[PDB]
This record gives sequence, C-alpha cells and structure tokens, in this order.
Amino acid sequence: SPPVHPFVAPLSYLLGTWRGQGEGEYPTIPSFRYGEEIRFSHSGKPVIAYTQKTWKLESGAPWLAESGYFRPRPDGSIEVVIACSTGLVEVQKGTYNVDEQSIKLKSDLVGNASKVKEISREFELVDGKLSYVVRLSTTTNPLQPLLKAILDKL
Amino acid sequence: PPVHPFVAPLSYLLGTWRGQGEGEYPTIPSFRYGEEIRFSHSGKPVIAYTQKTWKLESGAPWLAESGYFRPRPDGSIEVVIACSTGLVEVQKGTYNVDEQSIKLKSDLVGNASKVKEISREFELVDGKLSYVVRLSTTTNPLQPLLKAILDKL
Repeated sequence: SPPVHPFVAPLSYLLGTWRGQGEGEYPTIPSFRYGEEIRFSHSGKPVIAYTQKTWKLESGAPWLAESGYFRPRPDGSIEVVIACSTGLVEVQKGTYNVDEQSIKLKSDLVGNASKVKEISREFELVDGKLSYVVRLSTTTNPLQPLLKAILDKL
Repeated sequence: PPVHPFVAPLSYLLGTWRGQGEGEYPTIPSFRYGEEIRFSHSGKPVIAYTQKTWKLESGAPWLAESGYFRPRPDGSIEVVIACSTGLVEVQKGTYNVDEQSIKLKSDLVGNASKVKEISREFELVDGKLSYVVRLSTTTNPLQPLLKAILDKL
C-alpha cells in the first residue's frame, strides 16, 4: 500500500503474482516442462523485488528458486540482480520498452558458474500474460534459448 | 516438508528474526537501523534467506536483500545474495555446530566497483542471532561495517 515509486511506475504492470508453466530445452539436456510462479512486489522504493519458484509439473515437488531486484531508470535502462538456489548469481543489464511492455536483459556478470558464459532474459507481456525467454551460452555452446514460459496473472 | 539433512545442523536459523543494527565505517558517520530476517526452506538442501531493514525513527523501508544458504556436510557453506542496491555476492565459508556460528568471506562482489570484499559472520548467542559484516573498499582495508542483534519471533 505505499505508492509505486515514480521510477518503478513504468513497470507497474509486473506487480503481482504470475503462475504458469515453462519448457526447457538445450542441446545438452532432453526437453522438459516445469511449473513456475513469479511474484513482483515493492515497498515504495525505486526497486521491484522479484521472487520465483519452479516445480516438476507432474509430482509437484519443489525444483529451483531464485530472487532478486529489478532497478529501472527513467532513461529506459534497467539493471536486475538475481541469486539462484543453485548458487549462481547474475547481474543483468538492458532496457525496457514502455510501448511494447517488454524488458530485454543480457548478463554483465554470471557468478559462481564457470560452465556458463552468458545468460540473457527477455520478458514481454503478450495478451495480458507475462512471457519470457531465457537464453544461455556455455563454454560448450553458443547463446540460444534454454527456457520459455507464459504465465497468467493471479 | 521435513528439513533436508544438509539443512538440519542450521535448523536453529529457520523462522523470523527481528532486531536492530548499527553501522560505522571510517568514511560513514555512525547510524542505526531496524532489521528483520526470514530463513525458510522447502525440503531441499538450501535455506532461503530474505532480509529487510528500515529507519528507526520513521519506520521507513530502507534496503532489502535475498538469497540462499547452501550448507554441505563437510562443514562448508556457500551463500549467494542479491541486494536491492544492485550488488550481488557469492560468500564462501564454514559453519560450526559446536560454536553455533557461520563464517563467510566473499569470493565475489558483483556490480559494485568500489566494494572489494565483504565478510559476514553469524553466531547464536543466548538464543539471539548476532552478526558482524566487514567491508573493504578500493581505499579502506577489510574492517567492520555492520553489527546487529536479532530476537527470534
């Protein structure tokens, strides 16, 4: 109930809880589905808190989780910092587009994962639903899609 | 779910802690803050950590951080933290069941060009959670920055 800070207001469409499912595929793995829930919340500051958890679609058993903070600026730039339950950290930097309701991020740092070279994350509201693509590049492989999901707002 | 065996030795952390701290550093004039930390789990060998601080006078939200504690049965532990200020940390160290303590030093501080290292040491004293955070910057040696004491709710 504190007001959305003017710096966060252009991203106010994110605030709430989203739940849906994703798909992971990478040249290394065989392809898999997962349930996902993301919550974007705030406390009146110029940051949005992000928390996410995934689960195996059929058993319901908890899978992974991550959490962090989205820091939009009014020039349209944004940095996002994320810690993952696997022990990875990321600093993502990029831009947001108000007209298109999208966010395009590429990793400036991937921490504590030597096999990982870059991670990119793009969000886009499509038909009222929050969608994303995560791309990963490794010491083995080029930057390519890894995870895609579309989630409904609760 | 039940506590994972890797998590069991640190199960004393699980729940919500509330108290206050004080920060001081040769460049910063001394300041106090309120703080609340929540340690939780979902049966995996990982504890989720979320923290917030506020101004004592006004109750105004101040800073927040969140991440994960990953204890292993050799007594090692890795902690990954992302901060509302735009920092990330990978902290590595040990926990000691006897001394009820966790001692961590950063392997990595990300996105903060003048912060060089951060160490975080927790101890349960008399049932309260106490910690010390030490910081080194480009121009100041590693030394204490934050000290806090929290009561379990």
